[PDB]
Amino acid sequence: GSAFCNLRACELSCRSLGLLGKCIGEECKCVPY
Repeated sequence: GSAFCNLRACELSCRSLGLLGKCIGEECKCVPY
């Protein structure tokens, strides 16, 4: 939102599920790890 998505940054947010972070359609997505 307002600026473009980073994936190291998305990975840091998805770490809280134990997931793997990606960006998809300019929003962070966590996939099961």
